Amino acid sequence: IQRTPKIQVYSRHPAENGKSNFLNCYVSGFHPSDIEVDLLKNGERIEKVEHSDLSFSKDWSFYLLYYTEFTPTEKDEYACRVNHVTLSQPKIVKWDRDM
Amino acid sequence: SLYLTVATL
Amino acid sequence: GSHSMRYFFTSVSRPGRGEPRFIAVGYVDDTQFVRFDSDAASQRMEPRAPWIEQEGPEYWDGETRKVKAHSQTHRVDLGTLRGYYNQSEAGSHTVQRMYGCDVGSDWRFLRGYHQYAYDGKDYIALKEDLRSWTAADMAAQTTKHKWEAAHVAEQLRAYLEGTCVEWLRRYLENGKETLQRTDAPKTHMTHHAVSDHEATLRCWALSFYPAEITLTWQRDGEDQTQDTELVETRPAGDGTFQKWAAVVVPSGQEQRYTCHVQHEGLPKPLTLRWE
Repeated sequence: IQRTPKIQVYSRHPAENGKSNFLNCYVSGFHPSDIEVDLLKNGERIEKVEHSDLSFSKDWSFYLLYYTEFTPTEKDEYACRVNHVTLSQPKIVKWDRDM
Repeated sequence: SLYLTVATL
Repeated sequence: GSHSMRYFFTSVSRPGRGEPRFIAVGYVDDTQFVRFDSDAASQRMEPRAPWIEQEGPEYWDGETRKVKAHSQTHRVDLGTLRGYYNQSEAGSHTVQRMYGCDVGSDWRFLRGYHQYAYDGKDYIALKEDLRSWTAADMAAQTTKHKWEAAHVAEQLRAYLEGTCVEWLRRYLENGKETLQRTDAPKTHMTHHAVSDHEATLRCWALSFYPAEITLTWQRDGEDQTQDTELVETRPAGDGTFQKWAAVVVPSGQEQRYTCHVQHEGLPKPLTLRWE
């Protein structure tokens, strides 16, 4: 079977302009495991992005954490772009400091 | 520590 | 408190060319300590936590040898399963396996497990009594008959009740500084006006360990689920976890609401109320 990914975009520490942090995109509940996840900065893909080793939950659905060190500002926009077999088109979730 | 032998399906 | 050790294995066939992609990870409670990726250059089991680096060369050579043997079994399985389900050789399929053991608060064997899935659905699993099998369909039934005749359950039970528990205790001791320490959630509440008459209260739980936790909203001392939202627990990336729960309330009535946080790192549950 196939399962669509749930997506969460958030920072490891409280967002503070000018202060170094980590931007995370947590994708879970999906199947199969092949997935494409990119972190974006003002629409552009970030090169220095890493991810945790593939693992899965009790129900067998997979989860992965993609992250990159970044420094939030008042203007710069951040988002996570996810593409999966279950998706007609790439899904984009914008980063919200309060979530 | 991983299990030693692995039986096939 | 109780503890566990678990190993997760995923194999994805690649009909276009070459062998299946194989990825294995080992965990003690919510802490990953090892991994193996067929796509990586080392072709060896690798450490993912400081406390396991203590293990000597014989450990890593043995674990590497065994994990490679696992990938080969999975490779074979993907082929065997393709036939059982009479599937084309052109499509990509997935086999997953998970096994491990739990030790109770008395640090003695509590339970063991060994389950298998094909394309994201239960295939076959060792029952709790570690003596019988649960087969999801007739493909899994044939496997069950074969493993019963080969007495696979007996061999596994020996590992799960012995070796598995013994090494879990060894790891717990070696990495006690973190593995036997609970990180209580750091909590706070935020306020966001969504309109002239409505506001959102968000209750935060940050940097906690283990991941297990419960966040609940109450209105005048009574649990409330209506107009609330709780996100799934997520990894912070530094070994700890995060979670939050929000509720929409009438501006000016924020004081009627309380957020309750339960976590094993807390002697008693915490109660937060907006300023």
